[PDB]
Amino acid sequence: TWEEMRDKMRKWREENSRNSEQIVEVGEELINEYASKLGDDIWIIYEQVMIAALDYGRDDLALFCLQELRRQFPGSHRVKRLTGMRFEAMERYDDAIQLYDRILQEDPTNTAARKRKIAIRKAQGKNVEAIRELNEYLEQFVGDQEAWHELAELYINEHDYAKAAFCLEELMMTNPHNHLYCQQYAEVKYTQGGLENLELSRKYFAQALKLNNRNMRALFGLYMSASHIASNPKASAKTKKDNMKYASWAASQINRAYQFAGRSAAALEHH
Amino acid sequence: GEVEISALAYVKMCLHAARYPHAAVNGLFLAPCLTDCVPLFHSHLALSVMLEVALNQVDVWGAQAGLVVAGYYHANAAVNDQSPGPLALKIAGRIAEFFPDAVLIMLDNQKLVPQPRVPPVIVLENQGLRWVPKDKNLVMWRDWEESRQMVGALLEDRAHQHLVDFDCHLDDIRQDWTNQRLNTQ
Repeated sequence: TWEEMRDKMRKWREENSRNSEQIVEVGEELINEYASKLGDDIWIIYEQVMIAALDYGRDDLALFCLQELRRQFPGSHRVKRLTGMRFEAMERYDDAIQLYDRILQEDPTNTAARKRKIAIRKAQGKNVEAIRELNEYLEQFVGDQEAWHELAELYINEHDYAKAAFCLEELMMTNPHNHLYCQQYAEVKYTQGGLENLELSRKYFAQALKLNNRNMRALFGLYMSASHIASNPKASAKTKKDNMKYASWAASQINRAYQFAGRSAAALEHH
Repeated sequence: GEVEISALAYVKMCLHAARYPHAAVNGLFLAPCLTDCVPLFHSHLALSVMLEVALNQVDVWGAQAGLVVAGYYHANAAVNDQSPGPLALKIAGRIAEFFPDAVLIMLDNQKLVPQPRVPPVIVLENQGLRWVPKDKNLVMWRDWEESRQMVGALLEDRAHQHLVDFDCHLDDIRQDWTNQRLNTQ
């Protein structure tokens, strides 16, 4: 047992390293020349090597590690995860969907598997199927906030802004002090466009900003919504004049943000 | 007519798509010949407010550097799809309003890490409200061979993880979306 090698694999797992080259290099050496010595760490190392082998293009090695793990832990959720990772890396997307489907059959609220199915459907260009599947899920598990957020993003990608806005309303109603959902709701309403949507967008950009005074996206949105309102003929002179005030307030806040940023960046470059 | 894509523009575009694999990414090309590149977004590309902010910042940054926004690049998330969706056409069409000869570049972000023999890109031009692919003979490269190898070596050095797009800049406005650490030279 070369301690230098076994412990390097430990700290790489503990620190979640991305050096797939070195992990394959030391791990393969450990599997082939020191397996009798690895004792309790053998199966994690097998799993570590498989993952890095997939990313480094050593599918011979990945398959060997996978077959050994399947033999030691038959039926296990974690080997399924690795099997799914391998199918994805080989772009065997249909086989991957089949695997993630029976994980979610055993655990409908499995977040990792649902998240993998969504990524696969985007790779497949089947965003529309992904939207239908997320809807079916949310009808039965309406409490799943992260799944509402995933659906919001799918609708934005498909340019279905009213449906995305509806999804973000669930997130705002369950997280009324979360600045991000207010900000994204505002961006969606701004994109839907029109004066009424623009006034709405200004207000939620203002709420996001009040919820987190350092959200640059909220600050720019407030400026941009307010400036368009102030130039829209449909608006009252009361609404216009009020938004001109919002916009040069936002503009000076923007003006100040960049100066503090620029002064901070020069204290950083001067070590 | 002809368009010459510079090494720097191609590299930064590739580094962008490589920092966010499996995601759609987009960006802009600048020209005084596509000489530079501003990586834009890697998420929620179809929302218009920060895109509006980005277009204005790069316009005036360009105007002071003697450059104009001359193109737009876009990598689809779908792996078999290199064809411009409605968002790509909308943005490219708007850019052609201020620059009639603007180019729309579809990037195959699946053919990056092993840099292919031929550029993994389709260049389209504006032909009366429609975007149509350019005759391949009209697309020129400033040392294509050298641009291939530097992307390979820089990806090997994890350089793409130092690449800043406008999304990154919005998270933290001290980040330089001009990427002035263009130490590729």
